[PDB]
Amino acid sequence: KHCNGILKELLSKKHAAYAWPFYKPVDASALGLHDYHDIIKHPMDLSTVKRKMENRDYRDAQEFAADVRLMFSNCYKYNPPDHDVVAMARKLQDVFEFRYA
Amino acid sequence: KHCNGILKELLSKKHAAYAWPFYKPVDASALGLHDYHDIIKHPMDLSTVKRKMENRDYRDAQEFAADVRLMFSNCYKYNPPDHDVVAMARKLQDVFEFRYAKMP
Amino acid sequence: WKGYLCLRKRI
Repeated sequence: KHCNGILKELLSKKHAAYAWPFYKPVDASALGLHDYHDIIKHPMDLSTVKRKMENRDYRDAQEFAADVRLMFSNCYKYNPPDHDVVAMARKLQDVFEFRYA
Repeated sequence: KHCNGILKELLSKKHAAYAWPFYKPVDASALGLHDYHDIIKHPMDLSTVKRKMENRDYRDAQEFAADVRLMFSNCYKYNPPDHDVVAMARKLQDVFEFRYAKMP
Repeated sequence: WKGYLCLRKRI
């Protein structure tokens, strides 16, 4: 439940300026995203984390935190380092990594 | 009908290396290309051709070939001749004009 | 809008 507060905070309006690329799964049907599943073998987003929490999939806080960082890891791996979305991931990850800390 | 097989070939994984710039409509805002709609009056892509095929929007095979080439023509009109998308357009058009010629 | 392939579409 310490993780549920972390999940609602990332999904709240306080971070909506940079958290919107992660609200839903990456739509690989966009103009130049047809290769996302060739490069990223374990996709992750916040709607799945909420759906894995409502279905109660996470056993402990180490299972919850593992998925959240994978969602950021996929963003850093797939996107160029100077893209806005990686900056949006860096900004949002700092919010996550110190509620979990 | 035979155009539907042509549409599957352009959308097939075999040609995905150079056919991907045309899978979706050109997003002039995401690519830094705001003047695209000032220059291109009739956009065309393969998701639009596919939608017009399932809805039966083509009266005959020539209307099908007209939309496909327009999608290539816009690339020739908008991009510089040495651009990467033009090389992908030439190769994909080469695939099209072959499957379209060897129909019954 | 954010990949490495879609940089090729840029002029």
